[PDB]
Amino acid sequence: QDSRRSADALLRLQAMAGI
Amino acid sequence: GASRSVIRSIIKSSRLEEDRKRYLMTLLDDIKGANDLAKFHQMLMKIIM
Repeated sequence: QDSRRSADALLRLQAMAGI
Repeated sequence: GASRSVIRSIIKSSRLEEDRKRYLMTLLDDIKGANDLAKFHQMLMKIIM
């Protein structure tokens, strides 16, 4: 759950970077 | 690998708008582990540039 939350944060970050 | 504190300082020292900075800091608290923190730092660089 901690890792999935971390994975989702990276996905949200990726979207901000437009990657 | 940069520590959590170093990464936060980088966000704070960037020229991004305040709300963008605040959301990045919120995302940082959800990051878990050295590997994901390193990936966070890498993507952050693309945004800062």
